[PDB]
Amino acid sequence: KYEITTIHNLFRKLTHRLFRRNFGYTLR
Amino acid sequence: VARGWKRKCPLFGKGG
Repeated sequence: KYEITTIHNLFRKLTHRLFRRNFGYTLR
Repeated sequence: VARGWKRKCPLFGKGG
């Protein structure tokens, strides 16, 4: 469930916030 | 803006 977050990262047009809000907030 | 692939070691690593 990460491949979709890494492939979308190259899509500036595609709004991706689950990479920092979901796969990033984990830091906290 | 990539923090889910640079921090997620155990997750993106084998967690999948």
